[PDB]
Parts: sequence; C-alpha cells; structure tokens
Amino acid sequence: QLQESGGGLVQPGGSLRLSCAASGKLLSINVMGWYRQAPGKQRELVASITTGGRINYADSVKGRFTITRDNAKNTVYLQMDSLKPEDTAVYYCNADGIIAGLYQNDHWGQGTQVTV
Amino acid sequence: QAGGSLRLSCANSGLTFSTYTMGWFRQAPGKEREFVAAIRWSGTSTYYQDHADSVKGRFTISRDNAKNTVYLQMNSLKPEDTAVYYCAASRLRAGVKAPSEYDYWGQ
Amino acid sequence: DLDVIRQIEQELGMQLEPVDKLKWYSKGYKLDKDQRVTAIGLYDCGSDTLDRIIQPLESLKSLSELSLSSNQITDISPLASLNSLSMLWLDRNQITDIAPLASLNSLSMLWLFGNKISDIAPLESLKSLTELQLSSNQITDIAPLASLKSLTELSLSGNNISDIAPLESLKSLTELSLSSNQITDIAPLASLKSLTELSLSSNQISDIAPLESLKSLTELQLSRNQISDIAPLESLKSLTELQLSSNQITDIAPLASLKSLTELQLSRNQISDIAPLESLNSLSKLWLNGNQITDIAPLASLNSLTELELSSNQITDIAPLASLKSLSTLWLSSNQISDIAPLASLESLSELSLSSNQISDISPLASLNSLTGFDVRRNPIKRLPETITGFDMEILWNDFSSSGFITFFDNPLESPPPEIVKQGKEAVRQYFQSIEELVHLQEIKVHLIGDGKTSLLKQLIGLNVVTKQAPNIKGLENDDELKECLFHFWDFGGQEIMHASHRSSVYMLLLDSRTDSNKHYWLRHIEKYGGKSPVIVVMNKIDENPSYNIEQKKINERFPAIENRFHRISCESIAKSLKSAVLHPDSIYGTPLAPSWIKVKEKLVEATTAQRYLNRTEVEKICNDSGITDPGERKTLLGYLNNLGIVLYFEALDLSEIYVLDPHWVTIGVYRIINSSKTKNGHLNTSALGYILNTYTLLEQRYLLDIMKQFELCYDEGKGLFIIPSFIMKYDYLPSTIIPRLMIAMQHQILDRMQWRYGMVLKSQDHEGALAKVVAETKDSTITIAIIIWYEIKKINANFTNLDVKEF
Ligand SMILES: Nc1nc2c(ncn2[C@@H]2O[C@H](COP(=O)(O)OP(=O)(O)OP(O)(O)=S)[C@@H](O)[C@H]2O)c(=O)[nH]1
Repeated sequence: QLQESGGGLVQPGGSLRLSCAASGKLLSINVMGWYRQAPGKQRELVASITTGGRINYADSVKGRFTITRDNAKNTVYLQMDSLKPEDTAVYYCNADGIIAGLYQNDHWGQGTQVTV
Repeated sequence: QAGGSLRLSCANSGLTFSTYTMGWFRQAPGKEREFVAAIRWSGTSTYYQDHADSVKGRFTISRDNAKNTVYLQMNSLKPEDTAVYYCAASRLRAGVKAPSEYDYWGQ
Repeated sequence: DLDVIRQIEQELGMQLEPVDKLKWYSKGYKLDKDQRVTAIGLYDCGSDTLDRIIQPLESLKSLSELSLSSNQITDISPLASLNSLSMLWLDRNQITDIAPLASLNSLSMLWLFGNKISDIAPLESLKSLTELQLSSNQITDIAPLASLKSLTELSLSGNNISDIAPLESLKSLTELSLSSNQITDIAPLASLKSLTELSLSSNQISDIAPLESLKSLTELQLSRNQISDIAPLESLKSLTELQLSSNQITDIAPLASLKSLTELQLSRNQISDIAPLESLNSLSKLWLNGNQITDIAPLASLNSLTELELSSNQITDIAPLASLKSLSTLWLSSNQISDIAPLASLESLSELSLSSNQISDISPLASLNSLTGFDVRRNPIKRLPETITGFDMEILWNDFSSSGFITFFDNPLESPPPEIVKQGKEAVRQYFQSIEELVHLQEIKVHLIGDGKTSLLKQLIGLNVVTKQAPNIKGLENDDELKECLFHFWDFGGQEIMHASHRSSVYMLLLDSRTDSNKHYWLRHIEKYGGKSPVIVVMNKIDENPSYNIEQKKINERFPAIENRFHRISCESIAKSLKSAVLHPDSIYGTPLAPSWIKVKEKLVEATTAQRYLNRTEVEKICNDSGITDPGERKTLLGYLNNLGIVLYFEALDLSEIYVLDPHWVTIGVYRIINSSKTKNGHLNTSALGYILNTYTLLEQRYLLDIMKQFELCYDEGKGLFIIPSFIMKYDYLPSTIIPRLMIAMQHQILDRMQWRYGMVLKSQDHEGALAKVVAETKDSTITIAIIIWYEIKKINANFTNLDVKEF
C-alpha cells in the first residue's frame, strides 16, 4: 500500500510537498506518480517517473510541479509551487509493482486534499 | 452620470457592533471629513439616523443585519457634489451623536 | 568484447556502464577474468531493440544474462541463437508468442509478467529453471510447467487459470502466487511442503481442505473469496501474516490458537465477538472494520497494537480502549459512541475517524496533541471546545477524510456558525476570541402646542401625559426601525393657563386659520423654553378654508428646528415627519448609558409613582444603591429623568421636603388651583383648596401651597388672601406670566384690591405720594404704565434667553 503525507490549505502562489511512501510489500516499482480529482471531474495524470529516469508531465503542470524519487527507499515527492486556484483537488498516488507475487499497473493511495 | 443612482456598500465583520456607529463622510479636496449620514443601528433598531445638507430623498441610508452592511444610495447626484466617501466607526458609549469619536476609519 | 559493447552503445546512443551483478533495471554489462562479456542489461531501450542488436549479441558467445525488461517488444524471434543464456528479463512488453524461447537449453530465471502471453508450450524444454514470473497474462491452462522441475519461485497470478493440477508434479517450490484467477479447488496444493508464502487472493474458494498439510507458511493471503470456516487454520501457528479480508465468517476462535501473528486484516465479515483476540499480544496492526461486533473490552490486552480499524461496527463504549498506549491510527467511525473521554490517555495517536456517531461533546480529546488526523463528520455536535482549535491542523467542511485535517460535515453547529467553521481555523479562533471579549433609552416626549388637540388625539386612537408605543401610533407602525420606542404626549390650551415648566422632546405646533394672527407666540415659546427640540408645524381644519396656506418657507428659515416638516390636513405625512424628527442629534431617543442608570431610573419611577415626592436623602440613597455619587453623574441622571418627563426636578424648589416630583399629580394639582372659578374673580379663599381638589389630602394641600408660592405664581397677602394674577413697552411673544411675577410685590404699591386679572393699580407708600397702574393687553402684546416698576419688570424678564423687547 501507498501512504501519503501532506496536503492542506495554501494561499495562491504558495508551495507544498506531498510525500508518498510505498510499503515493503510493494516489490518491483517501475512507474510511480501523482494523479488528481477535481470536484465533478475525472482522474488525470500529474506526473510519472520510472526506475530508469524518464519523467512524464501532464502538459498542464509543465514547469510548475516537480517529481522526485528515491529508489532505495521507494518514495516519491511532489514539490508544487505557484498553485493556481484550479488545483483545489484531491491528489492520489499511482504505482506499478508486485504485492505477494501479483502485478498490477495501478496501485492507488487514499488521496489527500489540497485547497487554494 | 449626473442625477443618476449609485449604491455603495460598506461591510464590517466581527467587531463591537453594539458599541459602534457607522458614518459616511465625503471629502475629496481635503474637506475636513464632512459628515453625510450616520446610523447607530442595533439589529432591526436604529437610533441616530440623521442626515445633513443634501438630506433625505437625495441621499438614502440603510443598514442590513443579514450580512452586517451599511448601504448608501446616491440619487439625483449633483455633478459639483464630487467627493470620495469613507466609512467611520464610533465606539464611545457616553453621549449620543458623537462626531469626533469616529476614530476607527474604514476601508 | 568491448568493441561489441561500443557497437551496441552507438547503435542505441545509450551509455552502457561497466557494472556488477545484473538487475532487472540494469543498463550496463559485466566482465570476467580475461574481460569477456557475460551479462548485459537493456532496460527501456525502445521497441526496436531486439531486431537491431541480435547480430552483435550472437557475435560474442559468452553472454549468459540478458535484461530486456520494459522494452515494449512484440516479437522475440531473434532470441533464438543466444543459446548461452542463464537469466532472462522480459517484463512489461507486448509479447504474445514465446515460440522462439525453445532453443535456450540453459535458463535458470525467466521474468515475463507484464506481457500478453497466452500459450506456454514453447518453454517445455527449459529443463533447469528455478524462477518463473508469469503474472498478469491471458493464459488459461498450465500443462507445460508440469515437466518443469526444480522450480522454487512461481508467479502464475492474474490469468484465467482454473485447473492447477499439474502444479502437483512441481514439488520444489517456496513461493506460490496464485491469485486474480478463477480457482475453486486447491486439492493439488497438498503434497507441497517447502512453501512459505502463498497468495491465493480473489477467487471462488470456499473449502480450504489441504492447507493443513502445509506447515512452513509465513504469509497467507486469502481475501475477496467465499470462505466461511477457518478451523483448518487453527493447527498452524507459524504465520507472521494471515490476511482474511472480505468474506463471510462468523467465528474467529480458531485464530486464538495463533500467538506469533503480527498483522491481521479482518474486514467486512459477520464476526460477532472478538474475545479470541485476547491472547495475541504481539499484534501490531488490526483491521476489524465493517462488522457486527459490540464489545471492545476483550481487546484491552493487546498493548502492542499500533494500528486499529474498528469503523462501521456496533460499539458504543470506548472505555476499554484506554489501556493501549502505543496506538497511532484509530478508525472507529460509523458507530454509536457517545463520549470520547477514555481516549485522553492515547498520547501516541496520529489519525482518528470518529464520524457518523452520536457524539455531542468533543472536549475530552484535548491532551492528544499528537493527532495528525481527526474526522468527526455526521455527528450531533453542538459546541466546539477550545482544544478543537489547539491542534496542528487546518479545518475543512468537505466530505473527504483527509490526513492532516480537522473535518466536519452535516453537523448542527449552532453556537459556531457553519460558515464561520468552514472559513478556517483562523476564522474559528477570531470568532471564539470575539465571543470571549451599552444599553440605550428609547424614549421621547411630545408636547402638543395649540392656541386641534382632539384632532391629533384621533391619531392616538387626554389632559396631557399619555403613553404610546409604535403599534399604538397609526401610520408609523409599518417601520420596524422604531418598534421599541416610547412616546409621551402632552397637550394643553387656554388663555390664562400658563405652565412654561410643567431638548429630549419633539414639539408639534398646531395652527388654525382664526389663530394664525397669534402664531409668533408659541413658536417663540418653543425657541425660548423647552429645549433645542425638533419642531413640526401642522395646520389643521383645512376643510373650512381649502385655499389658506401659510408661508412655510419664511417661518422654516426663521426657526431652524423646523426643517420643512409641515402638514396641511384636516379632520399621513405626520408619521413621516414624526419619525424624521425623533431620530435627531438635537434630541435623545438613542442615547448610550450604563444599564445601572436604567435600573436606577426604574427604581426612581417605582418610588415616585407612589411617594410622589422624593427626599434628597432618598435620592442619594437610590443613586448610591448603584454606587453613583458624583454630583455631575447624578445631575445628568436626574436631567435625563426630567427632560423626558417621567420624574420632574427643578433647581428653584428650595424645599427639603420634596426633591423630585411626579408630573402625573404635581402638575395637575397646579392645573386645578390655577383655575377653579374662584381664582377667575381674582382671589382664592383662605384654605379652601379641599373644595377645589377632593390621592390628595391636606398634607398634600399645603405641600402644593408651598410649591405654588415657590414657583412665583401667586402671593399669600394676608388673612388667607391670594392674587393669582393670571411707559410704553412692547414685547414679541408677550410672556403669559409676567403680570403674575409683577404682582408678587403686594406689600408694595397698591391702592386697594384693584386688579383686572390683566392689570393692577399701585399706590406708592414711599416718599411723597404717587399713584400708578400697570395693565396688560394680550391682543396687542403690550404693557401700559400709569404715573421701581421698570426695575421689577427687568428683574422678571431677565429669566429669558434673547427675548426681544421694545420700548416707546
Ligand atoms: N366634528 C368635528 N369637530 C371638530 C373638528 N375639528 C375641530 N373640531 C372642534 O373644535 C373644537 C376644539 O378645537 P381645538 O383646536 O382642538 O381647541 P383646543 O385644543 O381644545 O384648545 P387649544 O388651546 O389646546 S388649541 C372641538 O369642540 C371640536 O368639536 C372636526 O374635524 N370634526
């Protein structure tokens, strides 16, 4: 499972650092990243990073959000700056990997509210 | 435009209220903060409710407790009566109709 | 050869690096004694890598490890001539056919999960395999793995596998992943004994018969199934983790035989009692949400717990949860808990879910400073406690359960407004600090000034002094602005009736067409006496002369207390004029004074409505009942009591028996004696005031006698005689009582009882002999002198403020 730390209410133009740690059960992580849900909208990718070092951005938060990863301790950090009020959403963690020998390309977190 | 209408709203939130009277003062060219219309409204009640010069009909004053606001209605506006309006709050509870006690200037 | 490695490097444009023991995400190579390539990793090299590298790959015959994981390849036909391999990574590609994987006689490790394979026949000749990853595929049968011995780790999970019987032929395995499939019978998994981890997740399994045979298992994942009996698991006590999520189970006693279990997810079942979880002291995580359980007391002996999920259960009393101290998460929402006192000792908590319960008081959860999540949605909370804003969290009104947040939804928040609590923590704090952090009078008097009065009494539906409220007045009850306003109406009228003293009032002057000649009189009376009160001039009886209108502009500019408040009605704009006149700075209707002043005023009214005359001692006693003894403060209180006409007070009484006095009797008393048809003749009897009047007695008789001599209205002469006097000198607004004040000198020049009631005759008793007579003419507002007198006239008119006089 993925545990997320962060979120809250930030004034516009502020900053945030959403952390996401994968439990020791999750074994072989290739792609790990961040998604969002706005009220009355659909899930959409924010950022994805791979074990090799390939970054995929949403083309709407390009040059705005930064994704960083530690592979030793399987952790992703979303550093978010200059948060326009269209980002008032609930952010979710996406990962691919193996728990108890089973592989799914979509392991989700609980979600955390970011308000502006 | 000349002789038109203009409703100005001035809102105050979380203050003395009961120990506060709201007065509108018009002074563009350093007119020494001339008194226009004040109101010591307490809920539905209203105590002071007085005007000056242009008087009533010309200038209308009201207060709504639903959103704690005071409304100044400008009608038959004379063009030479060009001035900027400020909100002032009076707090003293000794002597009604206290002009000099409008210390807490508004926005 | 490093030449081959460089060839691959420029073909792919990727910096292959001399590395160590190969991994699935490796992108380099491994050398040997005499620098021979043995292991090569191509991680994410594009979809066209395999068809472009096979010639260099076959060029060197020492390769034994290949990593092409996550390359998204579709054809693996080139992977045929590299017969020297030992390990092959092919994860996460669009591979459908594995037929080329037939000539690789030597292979010990094969990773293929992220693929699209459907037929595993070709890897039937792979003899010495030890690791197979085949999860998340489209396979439906596993025959060919039967010939595959020496397998230790097998992952066939995420497919359409229904038969599993050939796995019986495989007996060397250690980890078996068999999940997200369509499996019903696990009978083959009996002869296995070396297995340690078993993942039999989502499936249609309901009879775990052969698992008793297994004994070395440490991880057992059995969730989203249709199992009901867990007695088979009672024998085995070696499992560090056994997950039994969504299922239909009612008994957990067989679990009580386990003691080394660490994490237990027991969710969405029909388990009734959790007492068997009374001996598992090593439990670190417990998930018991969504069940029909009642009592948590048996869980009061698992002090090693760190995570507790008890949500959506039928628990009401939380008290036998105070023993646990090392708890970090506590989800017990959607329950019937009432008070949260026996949690104040949970110093280590970091996330709470207390929503959808019947909780009213939140105050006890105050010392839990370590909380990083608290969720109390859908509860009947009435008041927000101080400590609710003492937590390191921000506040949200949303329906989402988010960590690091104080959350409310669907709560009857009465004292704190829901808008205030949805604004934020800072707004809650400012609202509460404002909650942590005078009284007006609302009275006025109206004297009707005639020369009519009944016509304005028709608007009331009275010999002065009548009380009314906003509903009483017709035409002014529409405005709720002045709903709680008292109105006092006084009115008189006559020729010789003259009571100047019976702001803080409103005077409606009354006019009639025949009396317009005497109009300056009462207007100047209002200007001089009374106060600076607003004045409303009204002309009545316009029906007899519908063409008469006064020049209201001239009198309005002459009298600055009018400000164009006029009416021309006969028997309404009167209500509008009255309202616009009451709320004036020059009048007192809303005046802020201390509430102690209004208590003192009420006590004074209570004393004066019966006593009718206070003593100075009693006045001071009542004033100091509230501690007020400042002469200025008491003077202002009495002035506000007098100018509003409830309790009168004059500065010229000079009597110690009476300090203040009641207008309801002390003014009507002067009214009776001032005219009783015995004073009309001009002289009042010795002491026949009882014949005049008659609560009134002889003591009050001589009280009022002293009062009327003190008001400078008459003189007692001798033997019980009484005057009641009610060159060319002209006065505008001829004062009505100037002859009563000029006739007080009775023991002075007087001929013999010669008084007109508008004049008098004088006979000088001083040196020599002079005969004098002074007489008044109301119709001309003049005074005549026949021949000290001028000195007395000036001494009497001195009691006026800018009263114009004319001498001729
Ligand atoms: N029927 C009728 N009589 C009227 C009306 N208006 C005035 N009157 C008469 O006028 C008389 C009273 O005159 P009024 O102007 O009230 O003098 P007053 O108030 O008594 O005396 P004052 O010195 O205080 S002004 C009454 O006898 C009344 O009958 C009216 O509208 N209808």
